Amino acid sequence: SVLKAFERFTIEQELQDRGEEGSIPPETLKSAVKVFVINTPNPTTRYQMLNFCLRIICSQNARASHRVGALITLFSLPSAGMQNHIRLADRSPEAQIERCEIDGFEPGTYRLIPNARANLTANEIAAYALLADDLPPTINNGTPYVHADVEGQPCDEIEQFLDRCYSVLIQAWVMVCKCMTAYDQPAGSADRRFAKYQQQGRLEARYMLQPEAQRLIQTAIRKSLVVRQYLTFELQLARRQGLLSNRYYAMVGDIGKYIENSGLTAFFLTLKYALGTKWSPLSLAAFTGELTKLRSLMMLYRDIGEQARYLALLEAPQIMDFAPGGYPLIFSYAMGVGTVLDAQMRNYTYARPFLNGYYFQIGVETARRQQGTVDNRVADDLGLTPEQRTEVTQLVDRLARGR
Amino acid sequence: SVLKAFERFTIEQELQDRGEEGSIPPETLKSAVKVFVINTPNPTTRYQMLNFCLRIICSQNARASHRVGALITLFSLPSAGMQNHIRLADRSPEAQIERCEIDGFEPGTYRLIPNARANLTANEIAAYALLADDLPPTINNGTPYVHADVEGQPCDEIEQFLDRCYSVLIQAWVMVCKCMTAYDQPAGSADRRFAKYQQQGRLEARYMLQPEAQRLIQTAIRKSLVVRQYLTFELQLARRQGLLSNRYYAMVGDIGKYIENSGLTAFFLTLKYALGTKWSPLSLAAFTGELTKLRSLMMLYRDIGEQARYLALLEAPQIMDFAPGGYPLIFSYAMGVGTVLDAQMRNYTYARPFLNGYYFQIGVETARRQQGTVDNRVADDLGLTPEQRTEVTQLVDRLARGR
RNA sequence: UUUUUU
RNA sequence: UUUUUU
RNA sequence: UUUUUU
Repeated sequence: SVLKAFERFTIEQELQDRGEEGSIPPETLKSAVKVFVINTPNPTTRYQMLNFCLRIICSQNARASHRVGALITLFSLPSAGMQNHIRLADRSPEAQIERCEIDGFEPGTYRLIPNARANLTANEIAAYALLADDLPPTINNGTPYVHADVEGQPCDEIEQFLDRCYSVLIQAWVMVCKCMTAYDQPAGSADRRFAKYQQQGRLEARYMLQPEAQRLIQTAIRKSLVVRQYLTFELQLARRQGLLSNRYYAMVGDIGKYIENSGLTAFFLTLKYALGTKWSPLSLAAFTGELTKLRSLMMLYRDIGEQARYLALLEAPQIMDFAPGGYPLIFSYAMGVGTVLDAQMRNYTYARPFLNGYYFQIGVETARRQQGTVDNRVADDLGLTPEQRTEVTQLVDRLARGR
Repeated sequence: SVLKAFERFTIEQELQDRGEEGSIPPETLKSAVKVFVINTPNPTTRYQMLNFCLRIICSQNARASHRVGALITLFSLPSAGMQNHIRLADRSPEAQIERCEIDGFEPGTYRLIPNARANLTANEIAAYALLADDLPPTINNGTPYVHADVEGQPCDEIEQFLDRCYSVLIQAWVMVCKCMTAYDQPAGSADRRFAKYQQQGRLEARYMLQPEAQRLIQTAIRKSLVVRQYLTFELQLARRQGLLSNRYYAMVGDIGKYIENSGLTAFFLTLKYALGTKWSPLSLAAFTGELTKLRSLMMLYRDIGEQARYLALLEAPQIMDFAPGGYPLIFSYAMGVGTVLDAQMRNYTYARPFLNGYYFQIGVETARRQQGTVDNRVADDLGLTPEQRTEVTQLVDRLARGR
């Protein structure tokens, strides 16, 4: 009937060439961003570079673009040829890299030596050195390193530098998974994930970061889109990798696994919990108007281009389509099943005003009732007899006590 | 029988070459609209330009065309090369852009310097400067900025300008979604949507707009078709974009998602709620005379050219075809189901005089009765037994209390 | 005719 | 809109 | 996250 037309209509509303678009945007005011490169593998140079960039991260009065450049440098230090990695950042718009080359710091504290190919102004060095010591008062020692001793210690061996740099890089990395989300919340979530890598040994607690620097890195990550684009490509490259790999990319991918779906949490939780745990209510003939939306949304996520696993991290209009408000009722039902099945999900926030309490209570009661609705054509694969089905349901009822 | 002829007839009534017409209209009295361009990326110049345009927005005695030009300039400031964007506005009729070029304001408050290529009259500068301070008495501080301090503060760095300009642009943008609709209503709807972006951080509350300026922008958007055409292309371009994008177009698309279907609300709500939630009544053999109309309307919306998602925003005769009055009875039924299922829809207005109360009450009773009409050939995909169907219906009945 | 919602 | 979890 | 066993 006309229902076929309605279904094709609803899908067509969701296929307005939104998924794949490999085109540039109209040009926009860029930001002159000054970035520095270390061609030689000198470990002392890169160590001083890491310390300098971390200083600039906490530079209180620094220009935003200065923080962007310091961040991009930081994320690019581990690379052998930093020229190539610096090049990749420019592949995105909003990138106007004033790529500079410094063979190394002067024997002064943070005084710099520009190289012949890429030079700068004397006022540049003066302002950068001024920016080198602007540190938050809440931070106790001048260094963000909590141990407050290693920053003084040098390293002339590539191995020691690699360990220190990897540790600091993962320090910064772990904060990404909470970028643009629950920033005002103190570090109640990352420490578990951080401590895991710590006792994995692939992290070092002897070189760790103070919480204030952590939150400053959080702020810088949110404020600067350039670093966001860079983190995207870094992670996209990491995923495509095989088993054998270097230390750094291996760690990056390992953390990125659950870094990815930082958003869509409502969507993923809803889809999983509802459309999987289909006991009683999913067939109601009143959820169709949202099931069509859900199917279209799945098609969207498949045909975005596999980058959708980073939609929240890359603030884009697609989230507005991936919105629970589009499908309030199935959302209510899924929240109902989740608040019963998991224990941690109880700690999750579901304060969307459009939520229908009626369907929410429907979900809760279905979860606490249908526990043990065995009978399926799938169930008969095991071959159990109906007497066995009754036995199973009764056994569930025995432990149903303790509510 | 003849019924085939009737159906083809009714569709043919709806296919009079109404959908796609890439042709110009007969020429009409245009409006000399004076617009200004800033080729250099100077941030102070563009900041002063933004302040000036916002002044002219609230210019009480200004010529309508003056407000049109100020608006178009405002919407075009973020672009790198504003020449190109100014060119696009002229692609529509009713566009007679007196495109002017000003390298920057004079050291006076708002005194202007025209450039050699595009000059004007001295009386032009005099009148524009006079128009610069005409401000509504209801506005407290001279500036529309509620904080009333940043307008004095300068900015010589492109980043600061970009942040300020984006914030102001979204300030203006969010009011578009209510253009030509519920204008007399105070800002009871936009604040939720605005505050969302605010705590998204992509907006800044430190630079926000007073409600009077908001309503003046509303008025200007309604009165001037040129800005409407410009907003259309801006949004049409935004939609076709891919994942990676600049800040500004990303925000524009993100808001435009639900900016789009600003009209057809009756149609979309009706089609969704009725033709989806088909429990009892949809098959009645008395809704056919409107179901044919509905199918034809769906074909119209598909074959308009995907721009139909902006039919209300682009006041066009097609709305008169997309009229509930064409299909009063299915409208009654859908309003009936909606007033039961959603809670917010209760706040919606459905005061069309042609509404049949009988079918409305039919819809209401069907919604409150058929809740839980499980049995479908689709329902059997889950494989539940009729005993399970009775269990589900009874369980719904248990929570049916609380009406 | 247009009036919520996300 | 975004808010756990691994 | 990883923690026996053969």
